[PDB]
Amino acid sequence: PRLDGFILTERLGTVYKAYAKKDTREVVAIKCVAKKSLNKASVENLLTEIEILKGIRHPHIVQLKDFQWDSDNIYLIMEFCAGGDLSRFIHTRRILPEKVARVFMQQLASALQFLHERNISHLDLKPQNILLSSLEKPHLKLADFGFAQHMSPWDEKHVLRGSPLYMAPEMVCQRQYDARVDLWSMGVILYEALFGQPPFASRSFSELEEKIRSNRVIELPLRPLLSRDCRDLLQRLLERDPSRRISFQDFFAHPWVDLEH
Ligand SMILES: COc1cc(Nc2c(C#N)cnc3cc(OCCCN4CCN(C)CC4)c(OC)cc23)c(Cl)cc1Cl
Ligand SMILES: COc1cc(Nc2c(C#N)cnc3cc(OCCCN4CCN(C)CC4)c(OC)cc23)c(Cl)cc1Cl
Repeated sequence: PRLDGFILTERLGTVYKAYAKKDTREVVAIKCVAKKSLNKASVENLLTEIEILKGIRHPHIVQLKDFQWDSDNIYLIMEFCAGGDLSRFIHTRRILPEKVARVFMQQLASALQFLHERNISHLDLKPQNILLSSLEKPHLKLADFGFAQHMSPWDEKHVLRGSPLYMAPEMVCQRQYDARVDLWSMGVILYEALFGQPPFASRSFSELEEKIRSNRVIELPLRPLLSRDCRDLLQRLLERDPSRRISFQDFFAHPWVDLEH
């Protein structure tokens, strides 16, 4: 068995806020899923997610504190993030100034380098999956490892993974992909922070699909005005051909990011 060790206090969205019986200052968010709701596939994917999360600890990744179950449900017991999600942070400001976006991208890059060096791909990077430690001067943390996979540079995958407005175009267009899809998604996040919406925002799904399958190079809006190094990074992340896209190593070393310094 049963959900043990926690006092539930509030519905957050099903997700509950709770505190540990042994340390009442330790606050957690508990995601509750009905076993009825899950495929054979989905049971198998949930097990790979838990195995991925149990082995990692990083200041920019939401920590799995515990995993439990009873007769009817599974419970993912996560580090509580009091600042909400990056989606809301952006939308309530409309757009972020370049200087703010830069600090944010450097934090996200630290987490992506940690995962890449362990041959882990997240595969669903987006602002709704990035949580904030507080409302002002936040620390950003990666959430929702539900699509994450073990992937070294050798591995080629086929099953679609991620979210329509964030997915690298080779997933739809070529029906095969590799770890470099996550650099596309990082490009989308940065574009959304600076301009207010993903580059393929559309009135219908059919309109979005046309944009995904187009060969037209992405045109960065000319307002707001951004630094040359910002534009250079953006343009190289948002390359449609993964073989032409900026490398992981080159992304981590880019002067606008500069993860070593
Ligand atoms: C995306 O994926 C996942 C998301 C979650 N969900 C959360 C995790 C995690 N992880 C951590 N901390 C959370 C904190 C939350 O709210 C904080 C308070 C925000 N304010 C409330 C007051 N009003 C006025 C302004 C906004 C929260 O709220 C919905 C959900 C949280 C989980 Cl448990 C699992 C997965 Cl897979
Ligand atoms: C697998 O991956 C992805 C697939 C999609 N694609 C679509 C999603 C989704 N998702 C949802 N709904 C869609 C609806 C569509 O057509 C509706 C209009 C039908 N016709 C109108 C004209 N009359 C004569 C014939 C019928 C559609 O058409 C091409 C594509 C859709 C996207 Cl957008 C992204 C990702 Cl990642």
